[PDB]
Amino acid sequence: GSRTDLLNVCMDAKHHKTKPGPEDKLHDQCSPWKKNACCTASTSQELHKDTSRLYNFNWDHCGKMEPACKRHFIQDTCLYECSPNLGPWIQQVNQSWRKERFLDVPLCKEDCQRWWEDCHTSHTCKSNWHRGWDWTSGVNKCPAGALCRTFESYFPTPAALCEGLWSHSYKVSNYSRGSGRCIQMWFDSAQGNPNEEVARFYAAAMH
Ligand SMILES: *[C@@H]1O[C@H](CO)[C@@H](O)[C@H](O)[C@H]1NC(C)=O
Ligand SMILES: [K+]
Repeated sequence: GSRTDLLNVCMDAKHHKTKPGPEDKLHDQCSPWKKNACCTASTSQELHKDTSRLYNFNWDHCGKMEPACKRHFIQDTCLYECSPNLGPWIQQVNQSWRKERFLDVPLCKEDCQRWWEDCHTSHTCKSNWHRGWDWTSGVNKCPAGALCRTFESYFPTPAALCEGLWSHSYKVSNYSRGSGRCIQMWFDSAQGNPNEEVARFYAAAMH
């Protein structure tokens, strides 16, 4: 094989398409991926719906999450579901309907900082959202022992948030947005998808 085999691929998990392709009808925040996506239109619709049971996650576990904060979580979800440029960060986990996950996606420090700043006023009860919720109500709720606190209590720094939230799905890069060496969670599609060249950078040959 070749390192370029990790370019333009979709991870093997849950909703993902088998291979990347255009999706003219991606919804709202996911539309920047419309030219080449690993998500379907339906997935993009459902992830925007706070009460969806097709895409079930309760962002309002500690009262209503501020829109300025929630938008980042939606954006994170669009990148996760739709990106065809995260091949270099795929890791095998081999769970039911979830063969792969992401490991250490090098999120631009500016995207991490802004996410954290915008979520400073909001509340949560957990520093790792990937496991441990009480799901007996039908949606995730704060489990025993987990008190609602300011985001800053559970995530003292932006790195704590981006790296901790989904068990190291991101690793903060100190490169700048548009360096071509860190993944942007937020980008407009006007001038193409800037993460294509980022994947190519990390896929370049050894030595
Ligand atoms: C980013 O900068 C911080 C603060 O100096 C440092 O701790 C961390 O190792 C850096 N991360 C990189 C270079 O990926
Ligand atoms: K992308």
